[PDB]
Amino acid sequence: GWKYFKGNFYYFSLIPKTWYSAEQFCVSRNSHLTSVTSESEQEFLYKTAGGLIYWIGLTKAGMEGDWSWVDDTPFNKVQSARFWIPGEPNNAGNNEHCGNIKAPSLQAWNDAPCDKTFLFICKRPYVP
Ligand SMILES: OC[C@H]1O[C@H](O[C@@H]2[C@H](O)[C@@H](O)O[C@H](CO)[C@H]2O)[C@@H](O)[C@@H](O)[C@@H]1O
Ligand SMILES: [Ca+2]
Repeated sequence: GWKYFKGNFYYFSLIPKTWYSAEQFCVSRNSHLTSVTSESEQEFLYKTAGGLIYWIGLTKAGMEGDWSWVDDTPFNKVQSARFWIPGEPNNAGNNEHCGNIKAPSLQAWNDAPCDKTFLFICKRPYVP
């Protein structure tokens, strides 16, 4: 059930999990919760999500609470600014340290508590 886009396969889960249990599922399938590195990938993801909320690979790193990608893609604060929902990340309840795709818009991301359960998206490279 993996979908193909620009050199990567993506798995849109049918069962919801916490952010970390989701990541562990992806890891068990030789993948990671997805990074987002272009407008075209953001568009593929939010369009495919079809208005449902999915965990993606966004999570905090370092003392300073900087956002990062679990697949180790360097996080580009400048180039990613256009991808959050207006007002996010807002760090609500001082307890939102993971990120999901929420709005079907280029401005799609929300920060949410890592222990909330949502559907999730794994990303696996194709290696010819
Ligand atoms: O408004 C953005 C905000 O939405 C969600 O927070 C909840 C809502 O704002 C609303 O239902 O009020 C709730 C109680 O105060 C609040 O929890 C979250 O998805 C949050 O991450 C987001 O920033
Ligand atoms: Ca939030």
